Formats: sequence, C-alpha cells, structure tokens
Amino acid sequence: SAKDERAREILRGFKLNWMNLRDAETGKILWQGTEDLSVPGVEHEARVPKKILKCKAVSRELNFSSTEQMEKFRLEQKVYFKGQCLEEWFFEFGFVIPNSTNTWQSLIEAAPESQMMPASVLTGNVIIETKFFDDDLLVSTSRVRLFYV
Ligand SMILES: c1ccc(Cn2c(-c3ccc(OC[C@H](C4CCNCC4)n4c(-c5ccccc5)nc5ccccc54)cc3)nc3ccccc32)cc1
Repeated sequence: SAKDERAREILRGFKLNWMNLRDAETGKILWQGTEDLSVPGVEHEARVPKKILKCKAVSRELNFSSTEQMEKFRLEQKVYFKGQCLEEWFFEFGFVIPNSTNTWQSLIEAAPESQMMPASVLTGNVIIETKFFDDDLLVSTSRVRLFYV
C-alpha cells in the first residue's frame, strides 16, 4: 500500500543521533549513548548504572534527524521482564520539518503502586521495545536488552 511505502521512506531517512538519560530530581546525566538504538531487526544492548532504577522520574533528551516530513511523530514503549510486559509508556513529539534535526525532551515517570525488583534479578532479563509512529503509521520497532551495572 501507499502507507507501507511511506513508512519505509520515513525509516530510510530517519536517524537517532544521540540520547541521554538524567535523574529528573538532580538533573545529573546518568547514561549517554551515540549508537542508533532505533535501528530495527537487531537486538541492541545497553549497560546502565543500577542506581537509575531508584530514580522515581527519569528525563530523556533524544536527538534525531528525519529527511521526511512527519505529521504526528510519537513513540509507544513497553518494558518486558522475561517476556512479560511490566509497564507501557506513550510519548508524542508532533510535527517534524522535512530534513530537520531536533532535540526531544520527555519525563519518564514510575507507574504508581509498583515496587522495583532488585537490579541483580532484572539485569539481562529486561527488553525495552520501542515502536516509532507517524500518527497511526508504524515506522519501526526496535529492542534494547538492559544490563544494570
Ligand atoms: C538505555 C535505557 C533505556 C533505553 C530504552 N529507550 C527508552 C527508555 C528510557 C528509559 C525508560 O525508563 C523506564 C524505567 C525507569 C522509569 C522511571 N523510574 C526508574 C526506571 N527503566 C527501567 C525499568 C522499568 C520498569 C521495570 C524494569 C526496568 N529500566 C531502565 C533502564 C535505564 C533507564 C530507565 C529504566 C524507558 C524507556 N527511550 C528510548 C528511545 C529510543 C530508543 C530506546 C529507548 C535505551 C537505552
């Protein structure tokens, strides 16, 4: 369909340049990466400080480029523990100018009434699956395996 072709074109022109994650309370950068974690069909790996699990809120700064215009750029993200979804997040960026480079800031909060398992239990058993959309059009699905160090 025209929609499937369009999703492939957006993926072709898309790149995640860098990303960092901060403790939202202190503003200190806990993790930073320049690997494009959005690339589909390969399991990405990331080693993060185990103390990030104790942050109630984590602030993300995601820098991306897009050759293609997007009307409603957004993400759906699920955290899986041994294949079971523990949590889901939705974030909306909106309009993307064709051939632009943008920095997107998000606040990722803990789900209320939930207790974090120890880092030693979680390490290597957590997969964060991210779906990139333009409105209801799925552009890509990528996965990151987490190690808490
Ligand atoms: C590094 C980290 C994560 C990614 C994946 N990734 C993200 C993303 C970032 C932070 C996220 O935070 C989710 C939680 C926080 C929530 C607030 N309280 C502390 C725990 N979290 C868990 C956790 C929650 C619940 C249960 C078990 C574990 N493991 C964590 C490990 C690190 C930080 C927070 C972690 C959720 C999604 N954006 C992306 C955009 C594009 C591509 C990939 C992207 C990539 C690299």
